[PDB]
Amino acid sequence: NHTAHNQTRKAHRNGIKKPKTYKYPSLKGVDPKFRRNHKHALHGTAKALAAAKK
Amino acid sequence: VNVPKTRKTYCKGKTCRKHTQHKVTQYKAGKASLFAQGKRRYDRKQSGFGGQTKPVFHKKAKTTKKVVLRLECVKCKTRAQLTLKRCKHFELGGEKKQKGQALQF
Amino acid sequence: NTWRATVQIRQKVPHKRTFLFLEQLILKHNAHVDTISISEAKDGLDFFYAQKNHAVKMIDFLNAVVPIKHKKSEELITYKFSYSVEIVPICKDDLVVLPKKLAKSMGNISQFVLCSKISNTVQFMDPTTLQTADLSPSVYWRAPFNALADVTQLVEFIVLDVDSTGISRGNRVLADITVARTSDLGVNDQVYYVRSHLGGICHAGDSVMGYFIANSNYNSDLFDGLNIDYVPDVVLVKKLYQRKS
Amino acid sequence: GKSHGYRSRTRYMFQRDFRKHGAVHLSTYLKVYKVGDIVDIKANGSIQKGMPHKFYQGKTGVVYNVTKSSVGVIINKMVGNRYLEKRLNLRVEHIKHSKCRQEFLERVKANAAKRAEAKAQGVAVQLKRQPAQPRESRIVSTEGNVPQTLAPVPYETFI
RNA sequence: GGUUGCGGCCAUAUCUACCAGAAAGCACCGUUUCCCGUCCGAUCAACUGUAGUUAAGCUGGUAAGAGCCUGACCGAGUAGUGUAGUGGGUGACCAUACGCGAAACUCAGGUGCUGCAAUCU
RNA sequence: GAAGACAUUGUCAGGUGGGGAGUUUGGCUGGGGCGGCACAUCUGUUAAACGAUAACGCAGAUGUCCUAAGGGGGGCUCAUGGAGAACAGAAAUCUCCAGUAGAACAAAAGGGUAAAAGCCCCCUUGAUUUUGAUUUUCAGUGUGAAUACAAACCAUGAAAGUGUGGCCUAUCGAUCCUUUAGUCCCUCGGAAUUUGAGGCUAGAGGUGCCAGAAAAGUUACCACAGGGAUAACUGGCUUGUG
RNA sequence: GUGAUUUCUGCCCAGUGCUCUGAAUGUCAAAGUGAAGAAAUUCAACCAAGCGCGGGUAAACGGCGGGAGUUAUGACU
RNA sequence: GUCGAAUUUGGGUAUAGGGGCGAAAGACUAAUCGAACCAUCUAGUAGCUGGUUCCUGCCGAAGUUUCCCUCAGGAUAGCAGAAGCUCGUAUCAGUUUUAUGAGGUAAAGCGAAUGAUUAGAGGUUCCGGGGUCGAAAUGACCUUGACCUAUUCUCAAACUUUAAAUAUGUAAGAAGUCCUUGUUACUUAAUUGAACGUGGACAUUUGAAUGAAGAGCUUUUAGUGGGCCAUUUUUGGUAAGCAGAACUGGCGAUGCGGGAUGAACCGAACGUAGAGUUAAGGUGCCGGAAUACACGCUCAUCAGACACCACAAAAGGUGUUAG
RNA sequence: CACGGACCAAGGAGUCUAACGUCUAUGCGAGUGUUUGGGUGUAAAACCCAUACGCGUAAUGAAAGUGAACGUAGGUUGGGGCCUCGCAAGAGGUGCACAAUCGACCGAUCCUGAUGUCUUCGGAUGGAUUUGAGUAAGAGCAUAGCUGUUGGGACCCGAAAG
Repeated sequence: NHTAHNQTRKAHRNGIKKPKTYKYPSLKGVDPKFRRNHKHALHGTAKALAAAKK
Repeated sequence: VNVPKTRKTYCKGKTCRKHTQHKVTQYKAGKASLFAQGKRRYDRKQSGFGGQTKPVFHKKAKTTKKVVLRLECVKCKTRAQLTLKRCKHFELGGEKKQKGQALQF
Repeated sequence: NTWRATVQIRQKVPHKRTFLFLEQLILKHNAHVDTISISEAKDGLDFFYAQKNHAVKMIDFLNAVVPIKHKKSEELITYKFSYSVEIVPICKDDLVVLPKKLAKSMGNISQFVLCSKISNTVQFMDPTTLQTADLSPSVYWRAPFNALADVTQLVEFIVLDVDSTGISRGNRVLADITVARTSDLGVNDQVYYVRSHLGGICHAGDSVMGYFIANSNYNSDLFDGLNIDYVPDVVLVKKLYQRKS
Repeated sequence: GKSHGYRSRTRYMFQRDFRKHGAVHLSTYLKVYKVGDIVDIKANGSIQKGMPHKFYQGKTGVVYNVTKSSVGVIINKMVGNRYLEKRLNLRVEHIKHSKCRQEFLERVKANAAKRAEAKAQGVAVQLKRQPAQPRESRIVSTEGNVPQTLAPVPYETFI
C-alpha cells in the first residue's frame, strides 16, 4: 500500500549529482541596495580601467 | 458584527497619501440587470426547452452571503476594493467601529 | 458475534438535548428490561439486544415517543439484524427558516418561526404573529436541511416596559416589551420595543435570554428569500428566574 | 490520515537543555557573519519567530545574504534523485558558528608560515598530513621489574 | 592588591550559621519651593555632606552541612550492540570470532576566572 | 325549433399533472449495507535517536472567539504553605515570611514564558498600502500558513528598536456568472453626446466527497461482458487433572 | 371493494387523500392602468382558478396507549 | 375431473407492439414475450474477457510518489534506449580517516521529580447538564460529577544528570592565502567596514586515504503504477502461512552444482569447446569418491540418524558414562 | 481439478488520411513554396510562367498605440582553436558557439512632470526587490522518412440496449 521500498535503489540507479555550484551566484535574494551598490561599483571600475588603459 | 466606516488611515487621495478620509460599504442587492450578459443568456437558454438546464446548487451545502468592503474615497469613485477578514457574515455601519462594542471594564 | 440486534441513533448537533431528554425518559420508564449492553460514542450512544422481539418493541416505542426515521439491514457473519435511526436535528429553542413551498404548505407562516414543542409532530411558533404550525417527520426526511439557528448565539436582555395588546391563546401572547442589551446597560441609548410571545411570563426589570438578528453572524441561503423589510431584529426565548428564597 | 504539522513530532527536540532556561546569553548576537561563512542550525524555544523547519537540525550551510537581525543560508537537499538548492532565512539566535573553518584557517596560516621558513632556510619540506602508522620495532627491557604469570580463573566456589 | 562603574564566560558563581573588613567605599542618614506618584516622600523625584554611622547590603574565611562541577589502573571490556556461521538448544535463548562501547554508587580535588577606566597612609 | 354576441375555435400565460418520456443513486471498507470519516485538517503515541514511515488503532480536538485576549512602553509578581489580626466562619477583609513556577498565558493537547510572552496600567490601529522571493504538506503547481528584507505612511517609546493580527503547532477555497468600490481607466468599430452594457491587478458571493457533477427505491421477472467460491498441513497447534 | 348462506358488523375527522348552496384581501402570471426617466426600464396598486381557513367524508388510506386514579378490580374520574 | 353446459370445434370477420390481448399466470401474440420479427443508423459502446504471423546482435524495467465520484483505469516523477551535444582527465565518489556537529532509541531513574488503576464509603447556596413544565420564582423534579471527607503500592509508549555502534551533515584549498590600493547612490563619527577589482609572491609534495573501464549536458517515448518470501524490530488481533509496518537481499525476469523434487535455502549468475583446480555437498551400494586413520558413547519389544524442514514439555529410569 | 487446443489445408489482424511534436536527409536562403491557374505536349507524365496568398524577417496589452544601441551592440569568469616567444617545457596575445551572472534597450502596471497650450490638453526627462513566449550584426521555408499523439471503424473479434 504505502511504502518507501526501493527508493534508494531508484535514486542510485543513475547516480546523484551536485547542484553544480555555479560561481558568481545571481544577485537574486539579497538586499536591493546591495545590488544597486554592486552595479554602480562595477560600472565605476569599468570606467576607471577603460580610462587607465589605452 | 461591526466594521469601521470612516477613518484616517492609508488611502489614495493623489494629494496626501497619508492617514486621512476613508470610506467603505456593504453589498447591495443584485440589480435586475436585463442587459447583463449572464442572465441575458441564461434567460434564452432556460426559455428554449427542457426547463432548468444550467447546473444549480440545490442542496444547502452553500449558504454564504456577500459584503462589499472597499477602499472608497469621497473624492472620486471607480474600480477599487479593501481587504478585511473573510466575509462569512459582514455588513456596513459603525463609525470607526464603535457599535457600543468597546470592552468596558 | 452474539449481539443479534443493534440499534443506532445519530444526530449532527454539537449540543445534544433531545438525547439526554430521551435518556431520562427511558430511565424513568424502565424500558431497559432487556438491554444487553449500551455502547458509548462521542456522537451518540447505541443499544444492543439479543431478542428480536424486544428490539423491535423498543424501536416501536421510541418511534411512538419521539420522531425518528428507522431503517433495517442484515449482516452475514450467521445472520444479524442492524437498525439505523435518525432524529430531527432541530432542538427545542432553535430558530428555523423554511422555503416558500413548506411555508405555503404550513399555513403561509413567516420564515422567522421558532419551535416550542418537540414531539411526534414537530411544532412551530412565529414570534412575530401568534400562530401554531405543525410539520411531519416524514416531510422533514423527504426535505432534509440544516437548522437556521443554534444555541451558540444566545444574548441576555432586560425588559423595562410591558404593554398588552389583547390577543393571546394560553400564555398572554403578543405583548410589546422594551428589551435592552444587558452588556451595555452602563452606557447605552438604544432599546427595542418589540412585540413577543413572552407576555405573561416576563415582567419589568427581569433577566431574559433570547436570540439576536440585527448584526448576528447569520449566514443562511434561503434566508435571502425572505425580504429584509419583514425580518424582526430581537426575539426572546426564556428568562433566568433566579431563585432567592 | 497522518497529520503533517509545521512543528509536529518535535516535542523532545524543541526544548532548551536542562538548567539553562530563561533568556539567551548575548554572545550569540555579537558574532559576525559574512559571505562564505560556514554555519550550522539549531533552534531554541525562547525565540519563535524566523525558526527553520524541523528537517534542519545539525545541518551545515553557507552564508550568502545578511539583513538586519536576520541572515540567509544556502543548503543542499536530497529529494527524489537530484540535489536541490534550498535557501532559508534564519535569525541570529538559531545559528551556531562552525569551528571547522576556524581551525582550518589556523592550520592554513601555520603551514604557510612553515613553508616560508623552509624556503628561507633553503631545503624542502613535507606538507601533507598523514594518519598515524603502526608501531616501530623497540626493545622492552625489564630491569627494575620482572614479567609475572597470569592464568584463567576457575568458576568453582563462585559458579 | 581594595573598591566603584560597566561586562564576557553562566552555580567552581546557590541555601543555612558565625567571623572580619583604620580614615581609600559602598548604603542609611535629614528635608520638601521647584519637575514628579500613590492613601501617605514605603520605591520612585529632587535637595546638602553637618550633628551619627559599619547593627545592613557588599566584599572575603570557615562549617569534619546540603548542593554542584572536573578525572578515575571506581563501578566494567560490564549491560549493550554492528558484522558471521549448514554454531548449540524442541524452544524461551546461549556461547563463539572480527569490532565499538555505557551508566547509577564510591573515591580524588575546588567552592570562580577574566576584559576597560578611575580612585586608595 | 333551442341557444347567442355565451360557447366553440387559434396563440400566450398560471395551476394540476408517474398517465408517460431520460437519468441517477458517491469513496474508503477483513462481502455489502448500517455505524464512521481514517475523504480537508491538528497534538502525542503507534513509530525502532537525520528524515520520511501502515492500519475502519487509541487518547483526543476544528469549520469558532477577540478594536481587544492585537501594537508600544511602564510598574507589579502567580499556585501553594506558615504566621497572624472585633464581628471572620475550613476558606471573604489586610500585612509579613518561604516559595524556578507546582498558577496563568481564549479553545484540545504539547512546546516556550518570572524586573516576562504572565497581573495592572497610559497611549495607538502595522489586522497599512504597492509588487516579489523563500520555506512547510510538495510534482519543486496552486490552494493553506509562515520568513525577514526593500518603496511610502503611521503608532508607542527618552532612545536604541519594537508593530505586516492573535507567543508557537490547526481555524478553511479554482473556472463561469453575479453585486460595488482606484487614475472619471478602455471600447461599443460611418461620425458624435448621454443612459446602458461589456472591458483590469487585487477583494466579496462556494462548492465539507474540502485540487469543487446538480440527484430518491426495487428486482427471486432479470440480462449483460468478467473476477471470486469449497472443510482436509497454523511456526508442528490438536487429548487429563478451572 | 368484499365475496353465497345466520347473529352482529363498535369508536375516531389528528395526518395523508376526496369533496363543499362560506366569508375573503394572505400567495398572486400574462395583458392592461399609474408614477419617474428623453427613453430602454424599476416600483406601486388591483389581480382568475388553485393554494389557505372553516365545514362534510371513513364498507377511502388508516389508528384504537399509559399513568394518576383503588392490587386483582371490564366500580370507577 | 365434468361430460348437456360458463361444452368443443370448423369457415368468415375484428383487435398489430409501449400496442393488442388477458375468468389475471407477467400468460400469449408464427418453437423467440417482464416489450416479437424484419432491415437501416451499425464496423453502435466498452475503464472488460479472448487472440495479435521472420531471425539474430546490443541494452535493460516497474508493481513506487501527487491527483482524479478513483481502487480492474489515466497524466505528472522515477528507470531504458535512441539521437546525440560540449569537453576529453579538468571535474567527482552509496567508502574510510582527521576534526567538527545534532539526536534521546537499549538499559536498572524511584530513599535527584508526577502517579493511577478494577475493587465504591459520606457531604447541611464549601455546588450542577437539565428535565416536563411552569398566570411564577418563597417552584416540585433524577441521575452520575457536586464534595475524597481519613488512607497503601509498581512503573509506563503520553517524564526524569548523562548516555552508546549501526544511520545522517559540512570541511579537507590556486573558484586559495597574503601585500599594496581602485570603485559606489550601502553603511560607517572617520577611506572605517561590505563586495568585486588591477599588479605582485607562492606549480608539483597545491593542503587526508583510495578509486575512477572517460566526464558533464539536452529532447525523447513504449512498459510501469494489484507483489511475494527471507533476516532483524515490531503494531492490533488470544494465538496463527491473520491484518500491517523499517533496512538489505532474492523470486518476479534467473538458468547451473547441492538439500532425492519445491520460484525464495547454500555456492555460483551463463557465448561456443579443451585441460586443470575447487565452492557448497558428500565418499557401503544405487552414486562419482578413504568398508580411511583416531579418540570415547549408545541396545531401543515403534531406536537413531543434517540447518530454515516435514517434530517437540516438564518429569521419572540400581539403564549407562563422566563429574 | 484455471482457461483454449481431434488432425490437416486455405483466409486472417498497428492500416490510410486531416492536423502536427522530436530527430534525420535533401534544395534554397532573409527569403521561401511551379501544379488553385494559364501556355505547351509524345496526353492523367514531363516541360515554362505572372499577380496574389501561407509561413517567417518584432513583442506587447483589454485595447486605443508604442516599438526595440549611453559603449567598436557592453562588462565579469572558462572555453576548442589561432598567433608570438622557446628544440623541449611552458607563458603571453585573441578568444565563436557554448555555461552562469551583472547590465542596456522595447512593451504592460505604479510614481515624478519642462519649454508650450486651442486652460486644461500635450507627455520630454528621470525612477519603480514588478511583469514578457522579447532585441542585443536575424534562420526559416519546402519535401520525404522513423517514431509518437488527437478525431476518424482506427490492432482484430464481441454484447444487456435505442
